[PDB]
Amino acid sequence: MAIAPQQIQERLKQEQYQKFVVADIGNFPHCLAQTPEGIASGQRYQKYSTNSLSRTPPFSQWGAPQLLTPKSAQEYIKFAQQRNKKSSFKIDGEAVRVSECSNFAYHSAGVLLDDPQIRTQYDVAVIGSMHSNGRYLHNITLLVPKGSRLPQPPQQLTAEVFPIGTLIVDPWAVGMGHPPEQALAIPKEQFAYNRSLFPATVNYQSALDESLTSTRTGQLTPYTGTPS
Amino acid sequence: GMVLTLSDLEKGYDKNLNQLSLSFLNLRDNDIPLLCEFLQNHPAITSLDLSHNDITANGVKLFVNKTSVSSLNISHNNIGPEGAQWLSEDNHITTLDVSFNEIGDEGVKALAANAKLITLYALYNKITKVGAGYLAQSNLKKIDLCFNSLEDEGVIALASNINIKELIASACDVSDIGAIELAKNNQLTLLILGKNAITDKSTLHFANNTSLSTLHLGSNQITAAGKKILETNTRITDLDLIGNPIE
Repeated sequence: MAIAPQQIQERLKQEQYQKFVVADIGNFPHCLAQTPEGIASGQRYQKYSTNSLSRTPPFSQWGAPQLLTPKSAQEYIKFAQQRNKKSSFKIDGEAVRVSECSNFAYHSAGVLLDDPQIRTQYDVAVIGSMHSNGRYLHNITLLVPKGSRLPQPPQQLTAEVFPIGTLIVDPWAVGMGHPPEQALAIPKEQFAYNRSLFPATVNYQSALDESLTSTRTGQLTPYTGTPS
Repeated sequence: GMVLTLSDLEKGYDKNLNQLSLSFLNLRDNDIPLLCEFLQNHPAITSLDLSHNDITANGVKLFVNKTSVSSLNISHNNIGPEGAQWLSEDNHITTLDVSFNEIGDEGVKALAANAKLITLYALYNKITKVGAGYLAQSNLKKIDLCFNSLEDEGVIALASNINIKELIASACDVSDIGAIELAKNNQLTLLILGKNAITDKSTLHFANNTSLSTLHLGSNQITAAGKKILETNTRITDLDLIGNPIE
């Protein structure tokens, strides 16, 4: 049962990434989108920032960059699992989930890797994008159709070797207020940060992950239900 | 042109704010004449958002000095160094966003020489310490330079610019060397230096700063000791340290 890109997008929409506390709004205020969702995310950050519970675990560490890219599928799925679990911290009665531009892509990677149909149609990749003088400032999750390989560091991923049918998943962009059509399971041409996509470095490839086959699916529950 | 339509223009026309927003429409250079015609027909529109399109330097040439637009967002296009050079010739623009356009040091060289500019957003533009040198001589009151490898030499130059009141420079390869010189600055009222390599070594200088009321130092290397020092400065009403290895 082939899953459509829209069905993949709707799955990611269920995670309500726009409801996250985006912790590096304090670092990159100008990355807030000119949308209702961007306006709301800015307000949610302000309240979070001035709330003492933000300086308690695991929220405090959730805001901290995780520089080491996870090399096992299970870690990604665990990342999504732990981010979604209920907590006592609420902002105006709202569960608090926290991420940033380096770790946000890990959540989506987990969600995507946890679907049995995704794993047969797509390889999952996590890349460092937004290249600046040897550093890659923005992590992104890729859905690569099966059987297309990606360059391994120090080789860079470029437009020329970007596999046809690759879908981009950037929940950080959604946290910042971009609509799903610009960030969740879409071709690069529709991607909000297409202008900083290449060059990129590929830090994780599910196709090179030998623990993948032993890694199970269907561990996660969609954070919300679909409206009718 | 071949993409922009009258329907796009009227849906993008916010008559309450006198603002025209045309982001994500894949507009090209050839669409600029129609755009300017519409703006000339509605002179009250002085704020324009052209972000996330496919405009090049040629499109800028078709736009500049056509309208009374004073606030322009043309981020996430492809205008390059020459596009920035041309914008620097515009006689109405005072607030400009050219982020994500690969304008480079040469692009910023022109913009920094434009005394009309009050506010410049130029995130991710391959701006280096050389470009920061140019901006250090500008009359800009606010600059946002996130995702540009300015390095210490870069922000040290910027720190000498007496005109800048607000500086945003997160993920700019700034260490304690650069941060300390920015701390010594007596004009900045807002400074954001997230995602850099700043440590507790800078914090005494920020504690003794007398100008800042906003200071964001998230996702650096600051510890609880640095936090304690920073919190002695009560002039800073907005202090952000999220993401530092505190406690």
